[PDB]
Amino acid sequence: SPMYSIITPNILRLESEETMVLEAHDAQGDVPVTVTVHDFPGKLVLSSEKTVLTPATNHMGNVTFTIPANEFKSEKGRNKFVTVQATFGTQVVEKVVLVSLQSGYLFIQTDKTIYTPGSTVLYRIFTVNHKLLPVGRTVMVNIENPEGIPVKQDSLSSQNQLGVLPLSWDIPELVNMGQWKIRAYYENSPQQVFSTEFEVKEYVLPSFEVIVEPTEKFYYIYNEKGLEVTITARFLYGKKVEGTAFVIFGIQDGEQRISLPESLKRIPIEDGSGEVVLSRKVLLDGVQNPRAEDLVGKSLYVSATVILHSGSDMVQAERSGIPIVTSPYQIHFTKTPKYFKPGMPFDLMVFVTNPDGSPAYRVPVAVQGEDTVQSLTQGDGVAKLSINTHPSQKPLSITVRTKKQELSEAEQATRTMQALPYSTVGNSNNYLHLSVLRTELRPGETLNVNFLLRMDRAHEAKIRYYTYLIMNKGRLLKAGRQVREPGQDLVVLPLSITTDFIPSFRLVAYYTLIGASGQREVVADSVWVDVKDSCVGSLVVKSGQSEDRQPVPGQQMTLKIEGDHGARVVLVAVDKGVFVLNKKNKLTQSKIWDVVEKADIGCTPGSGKDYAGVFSDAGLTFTSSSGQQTAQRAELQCPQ
Amino acid sequence: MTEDAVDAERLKHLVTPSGCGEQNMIGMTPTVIAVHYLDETEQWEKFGLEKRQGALELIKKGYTQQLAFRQPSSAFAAFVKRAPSTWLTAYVVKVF
Ligand SMILES: *[C@@H]1O[C@H](CO)[C@@H](O)[C@H](O)[C@H]1NC(C)=O
Repeated sequence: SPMYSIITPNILRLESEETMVLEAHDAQGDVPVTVTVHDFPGKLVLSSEKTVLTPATNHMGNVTFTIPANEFKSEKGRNKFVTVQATFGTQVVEKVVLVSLQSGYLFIQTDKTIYTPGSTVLYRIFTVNHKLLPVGRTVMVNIENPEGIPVKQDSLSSQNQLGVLPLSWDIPELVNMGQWKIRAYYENSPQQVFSTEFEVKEYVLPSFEVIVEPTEKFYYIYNEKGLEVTITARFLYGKKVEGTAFVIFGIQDGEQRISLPESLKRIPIEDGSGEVVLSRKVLLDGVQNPRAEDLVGKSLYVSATVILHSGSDMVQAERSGIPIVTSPYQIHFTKTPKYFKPGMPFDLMVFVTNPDGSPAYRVPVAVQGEDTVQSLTQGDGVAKLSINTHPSQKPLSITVRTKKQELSEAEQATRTMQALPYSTVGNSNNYLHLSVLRTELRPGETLNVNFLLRMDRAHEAKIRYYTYLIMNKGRLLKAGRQVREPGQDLVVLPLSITTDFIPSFRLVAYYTLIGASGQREVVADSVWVDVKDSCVGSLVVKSGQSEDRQPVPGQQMTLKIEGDHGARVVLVAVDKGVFVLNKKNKLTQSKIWDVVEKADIGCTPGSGKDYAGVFSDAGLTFTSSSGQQTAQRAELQCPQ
Repeated sequence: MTEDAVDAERLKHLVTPSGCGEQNMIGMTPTVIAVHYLDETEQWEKFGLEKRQGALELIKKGYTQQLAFRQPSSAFAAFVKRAPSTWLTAYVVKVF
């Protein structure tokens, strides 16, 4: 009784290439296959892209199609579904999948970050699709007042513009101040909107940047020395500043800011560096709660005002978010799988972070039990830990604690997790572990997964291959077999990681046997791998000259751009005084990758309650003619 | 200014077609009206996405059976030998 399976992304998209991997396990001879998609309910958006399966490919194929968007725009407030009904020879299998309206991203770039009234606004609107490629679509833009009333409306097409839409606006003279907003959204999907904020203010450009970085990015509550903050001031163009600097400290809880009257100090800066300390007596007396412990959680904030001895220019710089904490580390379980397998290593990805949020570097972690295990964090703040598991059904209570030296035991950071066992089909004890290296992988270097297996010797001849899939950015990227000769128990599959795998790929896998009374079963696994976040291509700007540095104003210089052939670059030069005055709402690769990762369908970093759970966690939909099919999804976001 | 429709949580009891023409009508009418109501109210998200295909298959089977049971004069009755019934023909017209 051969099976026929369809594996498709859990939520479909409009006007994009969506892949549906087709397998026919234990099938003899060629089988025609036709895939048709119909609207749900009712009945034919597309019925094209049929295929012929051959044993030359080991009976595996993929059918890619792009569903037209039309019936789709009539109703949007309630989720809409489509039915993917495919016929394998004379056997028909169908599955209802959700369809989203999101079709691409709009990254808005404004040249400056603060404008004065009577000055023109120059901004661009990049148009890219889910795969980060230029697309031709129609956009709408509305520029909002501080109160939120549109002031300008426009419609543009990205056709033949290579995904860049330069635009303009001349700010009216009589306008309200404060944050403005620019909201742009694709014309087909008006319920998803992207935005940026630019500030209209009365300003004249400053002359020098003031940096306040405390010695530690926190304040120990029991430290008797007080907060140690260093104020440094350098001119814009690279010279040291002489002046006098006022500073002040306060306690920032929730949204109310209270200042410390006994804290303002004048600390003259010589050679552009000054240091002031907030004695703990001041901190305790300023607040009305003498209990020092009850002050934890609240954040300090440093407001530094610098004036030159000329007295001609004044600049303000503020560093907030200095958390008052009793422990310098915060242990997170965001990346650790929440489900494990009996009798396998259970790789823990602990994420040791500083109290502010930045990743921690070179900190030893340990497990409270079996203290013989100890590790040390990598560059990105993830420490690989391995805990062997007894073959038992009881939930495993894993607690991890930081064991840094020269830190008192009443001062480390602790955390606890509950991990539940993978549940087989009818207690058959047929699992699959998929061991792998997880590090700051760079594109190009290979990876060796370990298709580890565990099953009784009575059924070691039925399994001869391992199917695997690779999610990335929301669509299947690669899908192939992995042959394994019977009698072999570990299989290493070399994976060629190109630059196309940025930033993460959710490798899955499965096999299929018949056992017990002769009922079909499926066993799956998942792995989340984090790749270093950089371009899929490469671009960098440097200077043509190799001599006679510090160009004088009015002098030609040549800047060299080393970009990929055929590409198009867009340039902008901003005075650094603007960033001194307001450094928020910039654009960089980090935010682009954050936005792309925030839209991934998968919603758990690997493993699951069982095979249906594993597939839904990955963001897939595995249905078969026999009946073993994944659970239905009808919500855009997985539960928090 | 509107009244919320039934959540259809308890409408799960709504039968495979079988029997003669009258029994086939008895089978199809509740299932057909239930699927029509669910389509109108757009509440398939919670009643269960999979059951609609089975409902369509069974109603199509019943429709094909009654198409086979149609008299040569385009008449619907309990039996082909039995005289056609006007009420049965009108009900079949309404169902179609
Ligand atoms: C199916 O996936 C393979 C992966 O190597 C790819 O080469 C092929 O183009 C895909 N099929 C289609 C129709 O795109």
